[PDB]
Amino acid sequence: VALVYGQMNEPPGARARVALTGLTVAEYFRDQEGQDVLLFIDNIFRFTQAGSEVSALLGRIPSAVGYQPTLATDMGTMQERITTTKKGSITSVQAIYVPADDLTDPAPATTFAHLDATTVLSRAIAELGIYPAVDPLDSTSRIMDPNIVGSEHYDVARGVQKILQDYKSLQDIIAILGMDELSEEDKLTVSRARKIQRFLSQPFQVAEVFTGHLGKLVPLKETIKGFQQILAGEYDHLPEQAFYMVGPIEEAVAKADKLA
Amino acid sequence: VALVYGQMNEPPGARARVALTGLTVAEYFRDQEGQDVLLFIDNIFRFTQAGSEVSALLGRIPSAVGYQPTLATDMGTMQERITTTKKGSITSVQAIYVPADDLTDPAPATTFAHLDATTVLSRAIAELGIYPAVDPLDSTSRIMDPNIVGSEHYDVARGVQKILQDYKSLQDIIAILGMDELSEEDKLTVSRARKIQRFLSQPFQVAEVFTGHLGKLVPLKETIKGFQQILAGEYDHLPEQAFYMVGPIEEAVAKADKLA
Amino acid sequence: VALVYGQMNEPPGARARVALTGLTVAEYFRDQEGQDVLLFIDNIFRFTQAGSEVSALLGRIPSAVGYQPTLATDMGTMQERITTTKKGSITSVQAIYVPADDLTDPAPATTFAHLDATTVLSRAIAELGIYPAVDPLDSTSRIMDPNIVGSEHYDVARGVQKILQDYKSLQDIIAILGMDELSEEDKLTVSRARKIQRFLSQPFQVAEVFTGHLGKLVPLKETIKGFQQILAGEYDHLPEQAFYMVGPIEEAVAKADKLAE
Amino acid sequence: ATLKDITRRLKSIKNIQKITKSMKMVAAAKYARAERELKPARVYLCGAIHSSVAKQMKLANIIYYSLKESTTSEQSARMTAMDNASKNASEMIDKLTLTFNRTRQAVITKELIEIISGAAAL
Amino acid sequence: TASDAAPLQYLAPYSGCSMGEYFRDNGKHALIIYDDLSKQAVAYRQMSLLLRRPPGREAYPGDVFYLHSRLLERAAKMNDAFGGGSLTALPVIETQAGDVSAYIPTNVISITDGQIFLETELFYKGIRPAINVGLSVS
Amino acid sequence: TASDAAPLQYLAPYSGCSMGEYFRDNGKHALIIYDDLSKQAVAYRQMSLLLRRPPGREAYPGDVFYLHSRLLERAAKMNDAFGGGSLTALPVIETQAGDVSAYIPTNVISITDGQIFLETELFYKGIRPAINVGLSVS
Amino acid sequence: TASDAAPLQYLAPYSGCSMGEYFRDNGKHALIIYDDLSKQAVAYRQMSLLLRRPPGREAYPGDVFYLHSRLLERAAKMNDAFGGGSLTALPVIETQAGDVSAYIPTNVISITDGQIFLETELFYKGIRPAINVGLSVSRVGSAAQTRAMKQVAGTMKLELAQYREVAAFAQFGSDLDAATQQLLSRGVRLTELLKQGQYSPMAIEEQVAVIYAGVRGYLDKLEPSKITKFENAFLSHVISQHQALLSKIRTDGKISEESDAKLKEIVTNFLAGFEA
Repeated sequence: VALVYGQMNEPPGARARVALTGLTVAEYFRDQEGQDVLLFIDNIFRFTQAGSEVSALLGRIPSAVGYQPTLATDMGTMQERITTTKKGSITSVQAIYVPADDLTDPAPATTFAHLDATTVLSRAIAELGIYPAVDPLDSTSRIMDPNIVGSEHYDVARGVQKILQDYKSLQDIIAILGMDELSEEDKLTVSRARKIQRFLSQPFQVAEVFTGHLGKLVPLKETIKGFQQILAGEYDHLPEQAFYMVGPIEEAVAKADKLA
Repeated sequence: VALVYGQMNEPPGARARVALTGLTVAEYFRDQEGQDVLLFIDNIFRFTQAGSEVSALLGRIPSAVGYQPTLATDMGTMQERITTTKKGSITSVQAIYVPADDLTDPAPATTFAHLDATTVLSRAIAELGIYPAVDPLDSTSRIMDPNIVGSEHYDVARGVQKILQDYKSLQDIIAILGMDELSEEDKLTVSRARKIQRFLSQPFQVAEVFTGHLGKLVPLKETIKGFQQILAGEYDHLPEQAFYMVGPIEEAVAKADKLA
Repeated sequence: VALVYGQMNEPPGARARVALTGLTVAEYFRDQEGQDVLLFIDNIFRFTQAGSEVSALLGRIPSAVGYQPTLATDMGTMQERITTTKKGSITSVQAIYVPADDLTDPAPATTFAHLDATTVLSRAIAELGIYPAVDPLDSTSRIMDPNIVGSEHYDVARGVQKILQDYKSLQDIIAILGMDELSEEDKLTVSRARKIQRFLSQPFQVAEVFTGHLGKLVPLKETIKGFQQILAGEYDHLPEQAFYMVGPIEEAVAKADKLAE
Repeated sequence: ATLKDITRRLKSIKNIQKITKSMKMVAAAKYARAERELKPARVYLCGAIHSSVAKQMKLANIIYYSLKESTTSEQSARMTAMDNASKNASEMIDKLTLTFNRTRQAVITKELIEIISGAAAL
Repeated sequence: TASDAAPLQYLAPYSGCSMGEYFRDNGKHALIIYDDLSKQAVAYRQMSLLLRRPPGREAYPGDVFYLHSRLLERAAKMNDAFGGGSLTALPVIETQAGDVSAYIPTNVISITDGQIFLETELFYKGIRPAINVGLSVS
Repeated sequence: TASDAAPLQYLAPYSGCSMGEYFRDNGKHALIIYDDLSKQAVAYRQMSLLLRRPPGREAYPGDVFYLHSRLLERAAKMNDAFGGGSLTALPVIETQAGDVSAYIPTNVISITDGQIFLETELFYKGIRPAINVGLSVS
Repeated sequence: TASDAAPLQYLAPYSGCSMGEYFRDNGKHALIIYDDLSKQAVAYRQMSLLLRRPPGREAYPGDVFYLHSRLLERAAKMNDAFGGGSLTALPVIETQAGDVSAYIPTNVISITDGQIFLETELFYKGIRPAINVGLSVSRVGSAAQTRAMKQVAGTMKLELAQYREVAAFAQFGSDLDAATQQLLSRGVRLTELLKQGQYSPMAIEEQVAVIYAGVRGYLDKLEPSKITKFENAFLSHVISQHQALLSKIRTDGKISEESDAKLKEIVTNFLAGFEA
């Protein structure tokens, strides 16, 4: 990683440009060495704000909500340099701050014009111990189209979510009226869902110096199969905790063994 | 009929003056021939908008909402020629486009004071399927005087408004909890109000292609009457749907049979 | 009493200065005589509106809400003279207008910091016929300290405020969902609150032309006690109306009988 | 509409929605108990309950019957009813929030336009 | 009226006031209705912006309060030393969406000796006059 | 696109329209798709605020309705004496939170000859095209 | 103050910052309170507009964010290589009608490591200090708590978050299960333990002793109305009689299994005493 910094004490113009500087660097590992670089802009809102400060200083009339008249171009001239050219591609993970919790606020609204996916980190999920604490129902992607990820991928994914949704429904019932008017059917959606929820968690190699556990980098193929089978009913006999913090389904099997 | 046009494709100045032009034509028949004129304008809001388009160019500090500081006087010296006099009569019907649906907008807001009768159309009502989408508690007429329409008319009129006003206040509660908790008495206003609301709608020849029904023209006494009875509880047995999209009350009874 | 006047029929200029003249007269008795002064200003907002009225003609870019950019400092160099010193004492009572009823308006908003006690009046309370229309949950005093007024004074006050707050929160809800489902524990606070809400009104001696009631002045102990008892459940039997427009708690008891028929 | 007005309703419809939601979980509970106790007895804001009987209104062995039944039906009724009440309160909390943010935004632009308008006339 | 120049509409109230003071200053009694002070403010706003005076709150001159205070202070009761005559004023102001807290509405409510607030809700409901007891004062 | 100067984004629809007009003008039939008029509107507003024109509702300049009426008036069906040709415009407008009352959406609804409103609810619930059959019109 | 020219009100926070830097740099620790950053922003806005610089939202100059960031960044923890000295800053921002998103409140929130949110509703409801525990934050977190505190802070934080989920139900809880009915009880007692009078800051050892009391469940059968009285007297007692246990807790920095047992008895006998 190369780190580029635009600290909060820097004047508008500096916090304004540092995301371009970082961009410059990344474009090299693509236009000069044709790799697949990763660009991280933390956070995309302070980019826009820096834009407004600069704008105001240049005495230009602000537009709706006080932002810059050039909000959309200031953003476009930067966002657009982030793509897959014939030489390689830059992929950007942008930390978003939504003002006033207003998703139609000009800053945020403009920004979504460019996003192809959202990764929603959730404190609730974390509380399940589940990590990465990504929310499987709130996180989204433009490319989750069978015409793009292929029917299999697309169906598994849509399978995982529905089950996760259904279970969500039952969640209310379980706690109140108690876990049993539950059908041979309603008891399976839960079981699997709970297995799934866990199978969606995973050990990171970045946290090895700490979790005393070995990191896993599951492959896409392994991912779709994994969930495919749980949906399928291939491991309904396996127990929940067999799936907590593992990589490929094979590990779910072996953990079960060590868990008698 | 004489036709004058300065449409949506003209530069601002043309739109700013065609009203004056149609207006002049009408003034000739009124004063030079003591004729009884009919003057239709669609849309007089456009004249004011046109004014706002050139106003900055004339170099004026804008007034509220970016409109020209001369908005009222411009409406005034123009609106004041659209009038009946001792020489001739001008019945004028003017369509007034309300921007963003905001009736507090300087344009429409400043126009109320020039009319004798106003028909305020509502998106909310239209969306319920009631056409014409007239707001019954927001339309008025300086003729709604017992000494002009007769007390029979004056009492049905105020009768209908009172019940719709009453229904209107119950709506907040109806909205979270529905009708269950409502008083037997309150539920009767609600029934009657919903039947009066439907009986206010009607098929226009001009809108036959959309209502799917034959246009109707109801004679005043038929209106005064049909509304009396409804008020008077003479149809508390019929279903609401019987009243929707009909002319005279007699057709509402029939529709009820057909609904069986 | 000396009087100084620069009313609403005056040009902005006069209005931007009378307070100064008034305040100047008062500072004399404070310093040159060393006396205990009582300063009444009605209404200090006018000093600030005066300034905003000429501001544009002074060639200034407007700050927010139309105010002049020097509002706070203009207010500061003035408010800082209206004060008690070691030489003399000033007890200033300033009326403060609230434009559009919005307490966040730059003017009313900027003045809170200059006060040791604030009485916030509300059209929502007034509208109910409760005079004086003070808002019990938006009024404050720097001496509302157990170390200064005592714990009986303090526990009652806070006791009265908790219940009015408790009732404020329920208001919007029993509005729709009604009152049956409420716990007898909670329909008693609705009771007591509604009675306190009334016991807080009072017929002023300067508003008989308004209330049609003889003005009552209640002594601090008659107040503390009256509320203490309502809070204690000692009048859950009398009707709310008995507590409306009365002085001391005994008048609420008498009024109950008179109402008893 | 006033942000302060909208924040009152929102403040309160948010509560009504949680109350209402809580009342259903209760209504479901009692109704669980009831469908069981009901079993045996036949071998012998509550929806439109009290009214349905009220309109059409104008021993022991059977007293416990009409009772043991009229409670399953009631706890059934309150349940669904409060289920839709929060369903309604939710459509509103989502509806009012949008009115709140349109206004919130609108108020800020309106002010700035006023300032800019005055600055520009000097 | 509506087609009269802004400055006529603006002046109109002061003009009419002066005709009422004649009676007030001569031990006679006068009553003046300013119908309405809303349209005058607009006229003032227009006249004023066209003079290039920087717009203020809501686009009106920073002195619209003053515009009406100056006028309505003139309605008054003179002592016997001055004829005992008087001038009573009934100014009209138009609210929008029954919002009386509005800046202009309160500007004028803070000058007069009370208000009569009429609500459309009450009016439709049958309560005519639509006087709102609670919000009106003298 | 997103990276071209606002003036080019602003211009784009007029150019495409002229190209569609050749066909309309020669007894032929063209179809023009403006995607989206939402973003053209913000491009034009950026231009207008930078030129310093008074910002109005939503900071949009007073003539944004005309930015659109002029454009969409050009779609049209000529008669035989003029070729019988035609131009059909399917302009796109992006609403925020299904709010079809906003300034821009309303503007555009008051220009075209019907709308096709797609609903997010419908879309997730699996109804696609997410058309709202009661609200939409022709 | 109020009558001092704008520029002095503007400067004040920097000139106070420098003063605190002398300590920071010299291996010493310094605390700085800016009361308020709202008024200084106003002072700055006033000069900006009078010098005719361009006005942005709320009439604030484009460099108002930079005025505070360059101020609040001068606070920091140095490295031993530099003296290990520090500068902590407690900046105050006055919101309006709780609009934490207004301009200046947005900047400063965005610059600092956490916020202590106070609320009127809470204040008048009896929670004083009015800290809204759900929205308050400390990016630094436990990296700054003592092991003693953590030993307790941690479960308290958690039952509270849990109460906050159910709290609203209380007032209409016509029939809640004893599971959640439990969290409402822990909820109101833990909340009463967070209450506090002014001018009487406590020693970390006194805070954990009291927190332990409700967190462990000892005040669960006690009346909400009495927790304030309990703590007061309970704490008076151990500050009197038990200064050796507190000295332990203090020293050992945590609650040993022993001192744990000693506290159990101290509270179970005091409580008994208490409800006699």
